[PDB]
Amino acid sequence: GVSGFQRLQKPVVSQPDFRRQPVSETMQVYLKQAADPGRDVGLYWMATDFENRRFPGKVSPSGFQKLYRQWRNQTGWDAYVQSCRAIWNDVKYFPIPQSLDDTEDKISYVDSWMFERNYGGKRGHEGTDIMAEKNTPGYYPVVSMTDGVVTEKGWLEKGGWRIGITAPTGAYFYYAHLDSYAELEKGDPVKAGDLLGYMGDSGYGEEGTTGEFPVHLHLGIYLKEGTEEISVNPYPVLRYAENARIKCVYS
Amino acid sequence: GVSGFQRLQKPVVSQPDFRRQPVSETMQVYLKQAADPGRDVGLYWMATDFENRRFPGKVSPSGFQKLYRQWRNQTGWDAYVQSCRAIWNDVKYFPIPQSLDDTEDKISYVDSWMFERNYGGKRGHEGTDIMAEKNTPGYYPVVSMTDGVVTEKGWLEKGGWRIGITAPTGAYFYYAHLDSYAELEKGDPVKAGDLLGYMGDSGYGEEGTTGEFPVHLHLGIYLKEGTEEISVNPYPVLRYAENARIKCVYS
Repeated sequence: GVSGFQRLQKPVVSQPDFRRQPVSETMQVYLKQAADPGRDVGLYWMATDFENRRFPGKVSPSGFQKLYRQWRNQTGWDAYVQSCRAIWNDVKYFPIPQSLDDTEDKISYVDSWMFERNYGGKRGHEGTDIMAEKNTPGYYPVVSMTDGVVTEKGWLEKGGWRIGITAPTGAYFYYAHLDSYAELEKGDPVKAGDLLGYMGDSGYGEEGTTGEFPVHLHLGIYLKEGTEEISVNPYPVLRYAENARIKCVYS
Repeated sequence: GVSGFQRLQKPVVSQPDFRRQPVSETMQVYLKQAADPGRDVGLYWMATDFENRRFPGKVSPSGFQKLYRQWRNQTGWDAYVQSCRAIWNDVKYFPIPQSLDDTEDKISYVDSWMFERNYGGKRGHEGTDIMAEKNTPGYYPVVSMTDGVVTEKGWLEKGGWRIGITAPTGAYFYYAHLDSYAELEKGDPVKAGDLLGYMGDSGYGEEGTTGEFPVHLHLGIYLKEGTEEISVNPYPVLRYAENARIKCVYS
């Protein structure tokens, strides 16, 4: 095996088990009530060697405080917990609002991380695809999961109309295949829950191409390691934010 | 465009729009109450040129009976409607039971068809991946969606422990990555709702390999065209069967 101590001696963001974000259902229940979810998930990974060994203590506030007082002494802790908090601590809302009006607001999504990493041609574009129930563009709003600043805005061949928000703890949240944008420009500040645009099917052709694939929001989360932006699995943080849907009139 | 008439002049199973199974939410609601869902979805595709044109009549029993009396005259109708009924008409149950005990029975799945068809290395293995909420093998039962006969049973490198059921209308239902099998052998008859095995994470190595990917059921549906078995999208028929979960004690 490779122990938590050993893992903490090298940069953690590019380690495959960190990128995968392995979170058991026990831990998902716990995280919804945690004051500092990035810290606690980070401690959970250290204590379980990224779910390779059993969790020794109690999955509880006092169990995590005990782990914290130990692990914070480690060289490497500061960078590691900052990476965990960058993913987890800035998320206030799920990216798709719930409907205030009596209108369809259903979406569906799965953890595709292991399918995408192992012979996928999605290299650098790995994330979570949030699928529209009503397969029509320009209908589901997309809101910012976090506070932050608009870092990128425009077309990419493989992302269609995308927008990127850099959140205060340092992660880059990537929203792709939009049908249209909110009134936002690079450099503008955003608050969590603010409109970023509407879910679409844009991409895979020249600028402005639509209709080539089903309507969905592609969500990516990226952390910088050295000069490289590294994708990490958004699925568990999305599950954590599942019941935090901002209420909006769609139509 | 290509009209319904034109489409009906060539074998329909290998046509990309047939394989994709495009079914609007209006049609999904209708299909749950339809006596002959294969017929009615087939008529819907003919009348809309596979959702390329608006549906001219009323999405209702009388609208479909009217379409039936017209389209049944077409050379090609017999083979085409048999293909539609082979996918739709034999499905009595969703493949994952609901729990009678107070135990986790949640699953998640998306329409991955267009993602898999367009530069996917899953050629011939396209289907729907039904993901376990509780990511543990040997826990979720897998039951036969249809009556039929066990046609194949054993290991495949890319399917792990798989089992194949040929349903009475002629489709082959493919269940893959199982952790284990029910007491069944090739040639045995099955009834819809019968246990086939337990959802696993088997595959991607020598016979019996487990643990290389998340626990999920891979479901495929195949129709024979000439000598070839052709995969078709199971997602819409799964959605149709969503509320038809057999009740089982899991633990």
